[PDB]
Amino acid sequence: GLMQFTLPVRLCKEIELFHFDIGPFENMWPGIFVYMVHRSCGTSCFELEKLCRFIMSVKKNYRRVPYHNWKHAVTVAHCMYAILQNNHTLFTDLERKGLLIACLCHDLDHRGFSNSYLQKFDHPLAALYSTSTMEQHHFSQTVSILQLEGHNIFSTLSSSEYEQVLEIIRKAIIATDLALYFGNRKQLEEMYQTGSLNLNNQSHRDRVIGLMMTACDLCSVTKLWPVTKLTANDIYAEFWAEGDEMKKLGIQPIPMMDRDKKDEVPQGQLGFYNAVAIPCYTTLTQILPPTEPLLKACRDNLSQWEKVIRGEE
Ligand SMILES: O=C(N[C@@H]1CCN(c2ccccn2)C1)c1nc(C2CC2)ccc1Nc1cncnc1
Ligand SMILES: [Mg+2]
Ligand SMILES: [Zn+2]
Repeated sequence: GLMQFTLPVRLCKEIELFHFDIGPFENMWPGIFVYMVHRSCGTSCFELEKLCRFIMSVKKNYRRVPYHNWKHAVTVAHCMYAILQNNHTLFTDLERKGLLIACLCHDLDHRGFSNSYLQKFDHPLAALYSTSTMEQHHFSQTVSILQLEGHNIFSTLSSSEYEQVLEIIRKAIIATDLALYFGNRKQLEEMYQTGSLNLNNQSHRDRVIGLMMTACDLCSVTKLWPVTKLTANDIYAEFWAEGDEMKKLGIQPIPMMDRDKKDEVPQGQLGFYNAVAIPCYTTLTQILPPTEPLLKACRDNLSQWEKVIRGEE
């Protein structure tokens, strides 16, 4: 109860900003995450003995892959923290609780491969879940860690409060399947443009929480350029691994995943910002106007990729 986590001044101040980078020191991330649960939720939401043991089980079930790692888990949890703070009153007490856990858990036990490479490889997880293959695996993995003796952070919730929170988490986690982002955003654009959009409509919140999860999941494009540029290296380390695996199944992989086609990266970043990132954050600022900074940073990084092509860095 009477324990606070207190970060250093620079972190204390930088963490409130959308663009915050959680730094290269693995052994502070668990504390940065608690810091965010207490400031976002209450020093009450969870018992610190339970939360810590949940965090270190979650850390342990991420894998040492180039991008879909523990670092990303917590990066994506901080973007949700930033969204939750600058929209204090739009979100229920349960939703703040669920969504930060959601974010921390959203890529649990990823192996560095797309839902696509699972199906072409005929991995068992592709027989168990026909679509959002990894994302259903990640939710399953979260339900599993919550059920370890001593790990149920949600134990001090009514039967009903409990079922709501695992259902927020479930949908949140499914929504980080980029294949369900496209339809979800078209609907939300249409719903705020035609004015029908209703945040008391539970099914409409669902869509809005889904957008946030794509926004938080993609939040690596919203960072300062050096951060975004060095994160891009890690993201293509996985994509190119996957490409090599595709090639060993005797399948020419898409250019995104072909390490021969490095030359095509800047133009591939271009389409990705235009086709996915700008629309994501555009729609998200339209619906939660204090999220504007993510659109402005994303815009800025687009311009930085425009400069790489023009042959100026
Ligand atoms: O970059 C992404 N996609 C584009 C799509 C065409 N493309 C090409 C195409 C040809 C050659 C080279 N690249 C690359 C991208 N994709 C995803 C999921 C969709 C899997 C998540 C993040 C991404 N970006 C990113 C992440 N973290 C920091 N910075 C950026
Ligand atoms: Mg994922
Ligand atoms: Zn992710």
